[PDB]
Amino acid sequence: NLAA
Amino acid sequence: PLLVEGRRVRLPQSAGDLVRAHPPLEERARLLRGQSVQQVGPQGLLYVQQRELAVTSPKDGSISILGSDDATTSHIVVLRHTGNGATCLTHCDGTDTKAEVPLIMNSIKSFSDQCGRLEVHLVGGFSDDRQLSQKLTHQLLSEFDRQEDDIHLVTLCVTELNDREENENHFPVIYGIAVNIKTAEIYRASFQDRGPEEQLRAARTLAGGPMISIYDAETEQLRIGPYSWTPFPHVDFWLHQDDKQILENLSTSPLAEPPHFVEHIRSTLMFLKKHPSPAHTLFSGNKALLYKKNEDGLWEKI
Repeated sequence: NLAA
Repeated sequence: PLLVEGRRVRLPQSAGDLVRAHPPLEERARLLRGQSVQQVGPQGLLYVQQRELAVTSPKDGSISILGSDDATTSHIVVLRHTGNGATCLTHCDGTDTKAEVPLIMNSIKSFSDQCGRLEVHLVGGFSDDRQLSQKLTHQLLSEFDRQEDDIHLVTLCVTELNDREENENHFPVIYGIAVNIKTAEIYRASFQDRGPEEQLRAARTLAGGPMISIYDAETEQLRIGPYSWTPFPHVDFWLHQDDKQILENLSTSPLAEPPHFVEHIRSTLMFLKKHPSPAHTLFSGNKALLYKKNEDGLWEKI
């Protein structure tokens, strides 16, 4: 998952 | 409001207790977890990325399957009006749930063709060290229950309900799900082909873009763009760190990612370095990158  | 077995859900409440208290929710969770992962092909597929939305109807001739993958702290939400079949799959990551659930409701409430009910499905996440999946389930159940329309919770396999452990390290059981639009059936799935413009659409979310709708059901087109973002801070610094320091700061779950996730980060960070501002460089005439489904069910550029 990508952390914005 | 949000309904379960015809009765309203009392909130706040954990999904584990909500599933234990209602047999049909536990029934769906036992079945979904026991499914062997399916390898969904590219035919008729519409892959949804993190922080993306896709809505369509069984009257579509192009798209027959929606799906998303790599959900570690995210929740892949599926909303569907039974009867007519309007289906919406989004990959909620929790950046702004208060404004994303109205996007989901509006994507379905436009299809009016009365008959059926609204069924919502919630899958993904695990028990992480940062309580991210727990906070995302809290927000999603509250935003749906604040709605006016009656929404019936059918699937709820999230967080504690979707968790496994190896070597005293926790990570999710279900990483991705596909939902077949003609038959309204959801199953575990993996996706080898993830549509066109993977690096362009992933860099948009890593740069801080909001949730968008990527499919227009009227013309059956894939519309990617135009996107504009601030140049990502310290691209060269993160492009030179090791794999360990990349997952700790650019990922919400350092130890729960699928393999080669660093390759996905390095490839995406590489894209942001070449394109600091893609406003008038990747979108000529400020028109979106249009795609349509091929005779063989593939995404071909128009």
